Amino acid sequence: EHQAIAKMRTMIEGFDDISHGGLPIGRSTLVSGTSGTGKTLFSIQFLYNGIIEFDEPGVFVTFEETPQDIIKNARSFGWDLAKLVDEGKLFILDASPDPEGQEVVGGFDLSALIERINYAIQKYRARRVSIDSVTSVFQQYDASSVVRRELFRLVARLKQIGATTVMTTERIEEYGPIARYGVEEFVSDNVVILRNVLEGERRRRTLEILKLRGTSHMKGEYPFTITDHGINIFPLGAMRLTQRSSNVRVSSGVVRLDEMCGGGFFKDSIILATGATGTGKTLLVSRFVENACANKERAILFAYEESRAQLLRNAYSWGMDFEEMERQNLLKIVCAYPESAGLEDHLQIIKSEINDFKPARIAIDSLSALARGVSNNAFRQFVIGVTGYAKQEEITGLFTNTSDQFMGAHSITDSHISTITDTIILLQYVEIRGEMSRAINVFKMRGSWHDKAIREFMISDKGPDIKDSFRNFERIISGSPTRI
Amino acid sequence: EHQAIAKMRTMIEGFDDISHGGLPIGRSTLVSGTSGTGKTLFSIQFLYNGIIEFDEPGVFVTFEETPQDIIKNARSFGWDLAKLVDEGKLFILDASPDPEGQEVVGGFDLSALIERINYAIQKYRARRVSIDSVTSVFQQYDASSVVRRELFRLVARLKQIGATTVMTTERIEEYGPIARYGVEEFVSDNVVILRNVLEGERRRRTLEILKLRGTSHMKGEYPFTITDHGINIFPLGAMRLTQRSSNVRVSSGVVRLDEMCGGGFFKDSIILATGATGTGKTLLVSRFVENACANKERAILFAYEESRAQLLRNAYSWGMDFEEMERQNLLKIVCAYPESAGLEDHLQIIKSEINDFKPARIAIDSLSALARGVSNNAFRQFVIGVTGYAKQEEITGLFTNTSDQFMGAHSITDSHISTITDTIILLQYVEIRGEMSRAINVFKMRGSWHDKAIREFMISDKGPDIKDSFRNFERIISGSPTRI
Amino acid sequence: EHQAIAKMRTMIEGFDDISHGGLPIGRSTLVSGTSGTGKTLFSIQFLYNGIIEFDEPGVFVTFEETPQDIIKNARSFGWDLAKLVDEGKLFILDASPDPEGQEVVGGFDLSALIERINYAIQKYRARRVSIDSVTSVFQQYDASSVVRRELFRLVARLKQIGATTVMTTERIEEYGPIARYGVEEFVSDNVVILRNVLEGERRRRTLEILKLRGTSHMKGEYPFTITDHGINIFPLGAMRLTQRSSNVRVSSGVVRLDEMCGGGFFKDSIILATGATGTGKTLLVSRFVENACANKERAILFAYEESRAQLLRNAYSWGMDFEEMERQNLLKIVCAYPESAGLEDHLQIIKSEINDFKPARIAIDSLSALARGVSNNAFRQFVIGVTGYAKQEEITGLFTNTSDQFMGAHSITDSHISTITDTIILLQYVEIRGEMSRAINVFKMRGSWHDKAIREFMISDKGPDIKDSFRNFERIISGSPTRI
Ligand SMILES: Nc1ncnc2c1ncn2[C@@H]1O[C@H](COP(=O)(O)OP(=O)(O)OP(=O)(O)O)[C@@H](O)[C@H]1O
Ligand SMILES: Nc1ncnc2c1ncn2[C@@H]1O[C@H](COP(=O)(O)OP(=O)(O)OP(=O)(O)O)[C@@H](O)[C@H]1O
Ligand SMILES: Nc1ncnc2c1ncn2[C@@H]1O[C@H](COP(=O)(O)OP(=O)(O)OP(=O)(O)O)[C@@H](O)[C@H]1O
Ligand SMILES: Nc1ncnc2c1ncn2[C@@H]1O[C@H](COP(=O)(O)OP(=O)(O)OP(=O)(O)O)[C@@H](O)[C@H]1O
Ligand SMILES: Nc1ncnc2c1ncn2[C@@H]1O[C@H](COP(=O)(O)OP(=O)(O)OP(=O)(O)O)[C@@H](O)[C@H]1O
Ligand SMILES: Nc1ncnc2c1ncn2[C@@H]1O[C@H](COP(=O)(O)OP(=O)(O)OP(=O)(O)O)[C@@H](O)[C@H]1O
Ligand SMILES: [Mg+2]
Ligand SMILES: [Mg+2]
Ligand SMILES: [Mg+2]
Repeated sequence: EHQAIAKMRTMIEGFDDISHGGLPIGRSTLVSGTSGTGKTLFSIQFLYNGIIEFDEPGVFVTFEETPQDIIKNARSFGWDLAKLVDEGKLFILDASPDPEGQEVVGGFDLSALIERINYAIQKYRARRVSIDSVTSVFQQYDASSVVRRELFRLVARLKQIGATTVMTTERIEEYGPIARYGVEEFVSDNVVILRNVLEGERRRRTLEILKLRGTSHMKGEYPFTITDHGINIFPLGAMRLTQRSSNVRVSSGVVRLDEMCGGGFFKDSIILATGATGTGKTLLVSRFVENACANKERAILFAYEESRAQLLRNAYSWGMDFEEMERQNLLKIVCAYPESAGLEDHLQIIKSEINDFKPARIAIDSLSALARGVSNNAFRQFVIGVTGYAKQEEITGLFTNTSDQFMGAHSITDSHISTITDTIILLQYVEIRGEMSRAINVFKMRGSWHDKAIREFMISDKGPDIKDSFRNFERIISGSPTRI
Repeated sequence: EHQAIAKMRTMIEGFDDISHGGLPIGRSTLVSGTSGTGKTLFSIQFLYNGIIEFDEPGVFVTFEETPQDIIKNARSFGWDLAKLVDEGKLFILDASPDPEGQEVVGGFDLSALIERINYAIQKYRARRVSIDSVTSVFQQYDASSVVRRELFRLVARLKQIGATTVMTTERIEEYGPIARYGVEEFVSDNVVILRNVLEGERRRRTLEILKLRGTSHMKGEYPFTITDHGINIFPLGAMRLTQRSSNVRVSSGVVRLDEMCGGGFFKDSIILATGATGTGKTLLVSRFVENACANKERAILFAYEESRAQLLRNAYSWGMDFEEMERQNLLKIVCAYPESAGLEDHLQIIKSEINDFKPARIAIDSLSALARGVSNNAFRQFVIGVTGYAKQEEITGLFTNTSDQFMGAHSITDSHISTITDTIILLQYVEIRGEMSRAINVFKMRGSWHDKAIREFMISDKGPDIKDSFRNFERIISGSPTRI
Repeated sequence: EHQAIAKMRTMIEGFDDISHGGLPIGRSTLVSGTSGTGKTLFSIQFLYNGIIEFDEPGVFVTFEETPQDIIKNARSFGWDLAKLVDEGKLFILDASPDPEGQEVVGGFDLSALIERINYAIQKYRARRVSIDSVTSVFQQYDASSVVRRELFRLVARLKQIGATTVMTTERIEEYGPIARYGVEEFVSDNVVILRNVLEGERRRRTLEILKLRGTSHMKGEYPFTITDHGINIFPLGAMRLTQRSSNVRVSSGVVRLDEMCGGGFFKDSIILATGATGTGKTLLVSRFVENACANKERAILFAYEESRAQLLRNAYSWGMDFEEMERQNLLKIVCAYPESAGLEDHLQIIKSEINDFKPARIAIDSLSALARGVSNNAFRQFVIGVTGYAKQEEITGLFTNTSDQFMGAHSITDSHISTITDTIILLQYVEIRGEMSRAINVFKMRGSWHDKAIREFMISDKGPDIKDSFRNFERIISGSPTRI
């Protein structure tokens, strides 16, 4: 074969995008990580998908876990391996030791096994093979040099056999040596590292393709999750800037606002409402969500600050009934503390919720709340994620941000996101005659003309009422004006 | 001889600049790095180029990878080694063990290997030799002392034969010892370290020539990329300050602007448009791009904030049709998230795009977007990169920058680039009578006179209209003037 | 000289200052460093200078490099050891092993070597001795204890013989133990450490004299460079504050300014021009340069922001022809990116350029550019260097500094250098009636009276025109004054 490297799809969501096709065929791929990083899961999901998506039988060699457990555990993801074993599509080669035994059986079985495996490969016409914890085999009494030969032998034979393999290795340090003996790294044709980085009492899983001899792939780490559907990876850096854009308009839920936006919000756009606490972002959200229901359209409200019940109370006090919105199955409220999960998990929950409800509009109450603790870079990555998904999905999105300081705020967002959003609505307190009045302002709109006036507005039982600007004032933006 | 030490070109883009001529002839060069750093690639690219550019036969010794694979993978770069083997220009000397290994081979092989290597060198009249992973050989059961002799022997013999060799070693820590045994460094006459530094979930490939006994070379790390054309290194610190400069002018796409600049931008210049989001940099960029097509000249718009579709919707709404621009093959829009790659990659993609399209004008919408996450020094290095490349290429370039704070901004650029640019255009909001108006100002122009007025400007369907200055105001730079 | 120990001069530039006279005679000096730090170069230069300057025969003991290579490599610095070996002034003692060898020899050889070296020393009437990489000798299979005895033996015998020796050693960590076996440090009389510190992708070489039993010396690290002339050290802390001072005046190239400076700049003085980008520092520099040529005097313009071409285009646009300046051989322009090298290198390049051109005036356009990345302490050290050299050299110098923030800048320099400079010229933007006007100001002059006005000035084709002060304004320094 005088062509480039050929890959085999793993069908593990996200992996084939990072690996630019999947694992290189006929070659072994090393997948190491610390305890509980999801090595086993990867190898199994690798075989399963093979069987279910291309009817390519698979051989699974286990050195520690028992075949019963490997099947028992797989049920966690709704995997019935037991069935595939019967259908002879999957064969679990039990290589685990027994409660009793002897010693001085070094490369003895390393050679016998290279046969026992060759046997099952031929017997079931296997295309995919995964060896779980080869590390544990020579974890009997060997040195780095002895380990390099045994691995090289194994890999080499499997390569002759032409099987595409995935080899599991354990590590002890999240950023230290790639594998226990710091030898596997160089012996494998392909290296995949699964990390379960701590950092601030939170855990964050990331997968990285260190190398793939002969082809290209995406570099660095990528967050992923382990759910009821296995390993889910998000190639946030793979998302293309090819979002669809239209001139269609939609309402904000506030007529006067719609006018200021020169005809309303664009369907294909991301809106940001910024302001100190109390300015009324949460109000605009409510009103934006209600407007989608008034037009019998589905909308989701991801609230990260108020409870399900409180949102109702406050919404009802502003008129708009959220009760009905839910019954009519037009509005879906989520609610969860940012601390209840990492950004990766949240991002996913947001996605799935969107898939199981086909929203036309979406509102995330307080992006700034999700920014708690997390690093600015980990956050921006989350914003680009949710932002983009919504964009390429034709879903109009309204996001809320509470600035750290009321009055005087010199920047729209503290996290610096205003450069990622299409429309910016700015709410601000204005001290006038010993009183705290409000003001609304369409800071920017990429497609429309929008009003440039800073209009004061009040809040009542009816909702928001946008009045006039403070034409006779100076230093308004500062918060503490000066009448001329 | 009675002179310094002659070098041999590797023709590896960039390397010969870093090494002040290439590898020292008749000596061996140690190239080490962690797994997946590009050791092999370097060693092969060294032979291949030797063959293809000077018809200098090469011997490739391999201790782990199979000859078939080595040829297989090289295809990844449109490398046909199998052909060169036939033509007897390249000889792959298989030194790898067999699936049925045997004990103690740390002496027979050394002299036997050299016999073979020597044999092959003589047989094909080899000029270049590269041994891949000498590390693996004594990775049988040896100590630093035993390792030091064997290497010394190997290097010495190769020296006698007069072979200019490339030796590959593996590491385990990106900044720990230079090679496995902490001995190889001192035995080699030349040392090259390939690094694949993590840092923030991203990976950065660098190359450093630690030492070359007998001559000079650039010091420090240098970023490089592995592409379909192999290793590509950018000696960003080797670019000379000898850019060509002329008095030729060019339009901005805005006539009034051109007036304020004393007759338009200089062809040989770098312009920077700074301002808060919404001020209209993205507009000035469009008007800049269009003006290049209206004069039937090719221009590239590297957009890192808006999608391809959006840029078109907003552009049409400002008049100017981007659609036609593309068909006429005068305008090329790229678009991509800054998170989709590291600066090094981006820099390259910008370059290649420039070479395959011979642009006259280039505009990067938001350098400030590419500065996300990345360190300031890494960023400045990128800026100097794209900036100088444009200057020496006679390409007029317009760059965008969004200041983190609207109104009050005390510095032009948060990243501090304004000292690297020729002409600066500043956009800023001005609160006037409860309204958000804009202002445009030619902050500086190195060769021209340019207007000193801070003119207010509106934005319409037609585009940008630069009106008059606020002669009757004070503290305008601040964003909240004081009418007088 | 009040020092209890007789020293021998190395003639290595800067070392004898650091060592307070050179290497103690009849004693051994350990010189250790990581790979590629300059150990061999140091030891060779030590013998070479010994032969060329004092006709002191030298014996060079090599354990790894070959006598041919040592001679071949020395040609890099234009030294012909081969010639010296013939004349019988230099003897290279080959102690390296052969590419056939065995096992066991690092002991009696220690006695065989001792007797060998004593032969050479007696035969050539040697006075200087340098043993390159003694480390590698017991790098056969020894423990810390065995090493200490062997070294002590060697050292001891060398002392009896009366030879002044230089012993080279290798280290693995830049700041870890002094030498491999952590035993050499205490056995030697003097210890010198050569470092090659990374830090931010750049490499900085430093030399330190840790100890000298019996005398004093300069403490700490000192930056040095390896050039075509070998090791070059800069004892930046050895520079005495005894610069010559005169009342002689010189023009700035701008008559009005000269008036402001009470009759022009002082010949013996360092001037600082600070202001935001666009203020015109680059202009004043040009005019400062041109004026030295108009009076048939040589001047160097070190530019770190503009290309050689651009400087010319802009200079011509301001009248003054730089073309002629060069031809007449009165003006020399350099140009180079600050990223093209570390401060140490830059400093040295500036010095050499000054020696090979005997300038009367010098102008570094933008020190603030050389401050990119580098640490403030490393920067100040650079400024004190260039500044001091200039002073003791009767060379007038004009340095430029761009402030990170236009208007509002509360400090003259962000780097805090203004305390090192004699005369400070401040340029700044003044918002007046919706327009950006410039203001020039002589902030301070140590020996003169100077004008205290903050005059506004305009820039034309003719150049800088200094007009009058804004007497009817308040808050001028603020950038946006108030008309009273
Ligand atoms: N349905 C599920 N939903 C979410 N997480 C799950 C589910 N099932 C298992 N997990 C998680 O996945 C992990 C299982 O790891 P796995 O057995 O795949 O291999 P490993 O941790 O890489 O290696 P080892 O064999 O040492 O455990 C556990 O840490 C567990 O918390
Ligand atoms: N019935 C009501 N009548 C008049 N004003 C109301 C009423 N309910 C709430 N408000 C006003 O609205 C404000 C609360 O606004 P809101 O729930 O919209 O969110 P927010 O200001 O964006 O964010 P946060 O959760 O930080 O308060 C209060 O400060 C109050 O002045
Ligand atoms: N066409 C290509 N485009 C981009 N990257 C590629 C391409 N081909 C290979 N690569 C990358 O180059 C690397 C190959 O490294 P290489 O085989 O040259 O040596 P190494 O990693 O230094 O040592 P080892 O022999 O242990 O792998 C892989 O990490 C892979 O991602
Ligand atoms: N049809 C239009 N009519 C009037 N104004 C418009 C129109 N389209 C866009 N605008 C205005 O232009 C602004 C957006 O400007 P632009 O796309 O040029 O880039 P920018 O401000 O430099 O960067 P950013 O991407 O952060 O907005 C909006 O704030 C809006 O007021
Ligand atoms: N003409 C020259 N100009 C600038 N640098 C040079 C020149 N010649 C050699 N060098 C540099 O000097 C260094 C030589 O180091 P040297 O041979 O003196 O000893 P070492 O590095 O301390 O020890 P080792 O014997 O392990 O190499 C190299 O790192 C090389 O880059
Ligand atoms: N022919 C000219 N006529 C009028 N003004 C000019 C002319 N040439 C240049 N200028 C002005 O001088 C400014 C550039 O100044 P200059 O080159 O002196 O250095 P600088 O401001 O100190 O530093 P920087 O390199 O950051 O610009 C421009 O902003 C412009 O207003
Ligand atoms: Mg809220
Ligand atoms: Mg934009
Ligand atoms: Mg300048």
